[PDB]
Amino acid sequence: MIPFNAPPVVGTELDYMQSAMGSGKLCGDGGFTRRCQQWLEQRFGSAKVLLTPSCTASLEMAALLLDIQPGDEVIMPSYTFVSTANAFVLRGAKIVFVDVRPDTMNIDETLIEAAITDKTRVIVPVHYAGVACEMDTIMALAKKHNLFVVEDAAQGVMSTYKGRALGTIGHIGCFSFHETKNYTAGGEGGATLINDKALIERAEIIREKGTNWRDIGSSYLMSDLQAAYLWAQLEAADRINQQRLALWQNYYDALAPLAKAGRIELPSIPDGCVQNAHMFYIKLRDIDDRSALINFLKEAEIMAVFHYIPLHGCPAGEHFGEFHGEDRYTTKESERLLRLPLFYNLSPVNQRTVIATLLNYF
Amino acid sequence: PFNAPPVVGTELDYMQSAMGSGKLCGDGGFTRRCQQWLEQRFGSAKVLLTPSCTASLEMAALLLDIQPGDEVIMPSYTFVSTANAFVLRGAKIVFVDVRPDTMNIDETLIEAAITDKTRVIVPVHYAGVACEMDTIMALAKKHNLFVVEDAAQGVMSTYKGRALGTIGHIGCFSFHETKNYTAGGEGGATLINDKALIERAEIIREKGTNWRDIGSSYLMSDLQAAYLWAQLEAADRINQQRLALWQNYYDALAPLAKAGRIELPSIPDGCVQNAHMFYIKLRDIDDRSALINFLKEAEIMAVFHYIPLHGCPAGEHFGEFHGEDRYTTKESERLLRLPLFYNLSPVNQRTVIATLLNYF
Repeated sequence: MIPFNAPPVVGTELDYMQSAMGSGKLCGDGGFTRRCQQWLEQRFGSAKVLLTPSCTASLEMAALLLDIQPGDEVIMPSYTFVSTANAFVLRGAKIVFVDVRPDTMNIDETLIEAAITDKTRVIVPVHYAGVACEMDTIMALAKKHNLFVVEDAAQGVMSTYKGRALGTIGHIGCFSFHETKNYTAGGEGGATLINDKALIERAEIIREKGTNWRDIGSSYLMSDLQAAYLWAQLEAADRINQQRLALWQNYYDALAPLAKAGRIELPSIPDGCVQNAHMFYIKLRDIDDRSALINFLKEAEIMAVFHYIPLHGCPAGEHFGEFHGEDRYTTKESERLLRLPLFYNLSPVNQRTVIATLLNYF
Repeated sequence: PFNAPPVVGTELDYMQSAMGSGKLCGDGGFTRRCQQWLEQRFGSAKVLLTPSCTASLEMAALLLDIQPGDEVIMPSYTFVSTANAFVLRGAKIVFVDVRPDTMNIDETLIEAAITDKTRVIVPVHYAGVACEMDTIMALAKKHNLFVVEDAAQGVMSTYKGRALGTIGHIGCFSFHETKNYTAGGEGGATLINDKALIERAEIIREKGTNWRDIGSSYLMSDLQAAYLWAQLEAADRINQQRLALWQNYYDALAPLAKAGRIELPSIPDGCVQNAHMFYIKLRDIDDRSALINFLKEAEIMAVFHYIPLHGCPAGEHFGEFHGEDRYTTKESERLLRLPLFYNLSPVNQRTVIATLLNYF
């Protein structure tokens, strides 16, 4: 069967992992760890980058870094991963959900200010599908109300917004290194980006409980074995990105006649935003047309899957959070979004099979 | 070298297997296998692997629904994560002095610190040596307290037949390179012995339904699991070899211990260790630092252990020491950990002993 995703295989991961084993150091904060850190810092322009076991932990570290007390309201979309909210709820924060914009499925930068209260301190924007949000409106809103901006660029690796890299535009940035991402770091991984220099000294403390105790913290240490796996794929960062971009536009150029026919809808990439081709989604009227395609693709041995059940609709989202405004584009558009098979090791032969099955359905 | 990460020689073979499967993320193939291995071998109801023991400790505090104000009893002579994991839930830490023979929490000094706010007592198995669990379990049962086992060093070691980590409601394993089983450098394991705590355990490890409830990503990569699975395969071989090297230390350092010059580790009846470390107790902080500096001159790396948390600026802020600090501070400043690991050649072990006896 043709899966929806397969972990990035450069073919050099095995060689770099033997260097970590040969060095005799496999624990966190080792050699290849700091090398991946130096890589991300200079390439993206961030002041400091620390590697975590997961993007979830990075988000948890951020909520711990900004010193969140129970009662603090954090604004975020409900069309995101559960880790985005749970990381802040753990600190006692209440979540204020805001509807998304139907073109990019990102948080509407115009509806944010209405959700701001005296209890609000943090706003965490999610760069869905690698497509950056309107940062030149959000950062101004933060500046206007003295708020912190934590970027959830879990899918925004090798993505930029008007030049600047994602995870860099904001006080804190969070990268993901799961096997379902552009760079897998051995299956599990994450990265905390500390762009604000005034948050660095404490970030080092909470990274290793107390000054590597002085204060609370955790063990946000990713093994050096995983580091070597990541460093191997950062070496082919431009090769991986360009290949995924090639496979991405192949989907777009073949589904464009259907989009211009009004049958389906294609992803929108705003001016100034450069994606990384993390995923390719389409829109199918309702939830019955999407399922009809899902079952159709499954019959052709092709794996397709939707994305993100709205957090505000979940029973735990009704307890720790609240959807401000009108649920206009969040729930509806989520039930029609379908993700197509897209990964680095995807052969062009199989992609033609997927596309042929799509056009066959329509 | 004080410690070198355990190398069986078959780690590479099992990692290629994980890579060939096209799945390296958490809860993968080798993840289940490691969890199945630990459950049968030790007798645990449910074992879940974590990125670290610290994560497991935090997962434990989140599992028992620790609210701000709740008191947690533990020795101050423990790793920072043992206390830091509970403070994250807003708990207050109540430190209890140790017993000088095993450096474990004194089972007789615990009950004097129990209040109405006390909810969890977390014992720490030092050097793989078990705490007096029969007394501790009877304590908790009487005062309705949870027992979270911090067996970060007690893996493969037992207490009166029962493996450490399975004696109490929640246990915690560590898989660091400085431990007996490294799991690719980082790794941990939460042991859910209480069956009534199993259902909520799997939820908080994967946020919800596998949202539904608070939780985190306590998932460890299948790459590390593949590394760990190779280590658990040769569990007996590693254990016995480390136990062999441990006996060589005790046999040679016994005359000094009987002379009164130093003090060797004490192992209570019914307690079987796993030889995580061989500590000698000098006379003071000056005698220890003198040996450390002497061994360093002979290019031999020795090291002490963590400083009592109740003296640290965070411990006096987030916790309180109950009773008189009679042994914790003093014994900590005279304890010295000798070089000990699985790949320690017989040639280099004698060299250390030759340097030790030469100092005395």
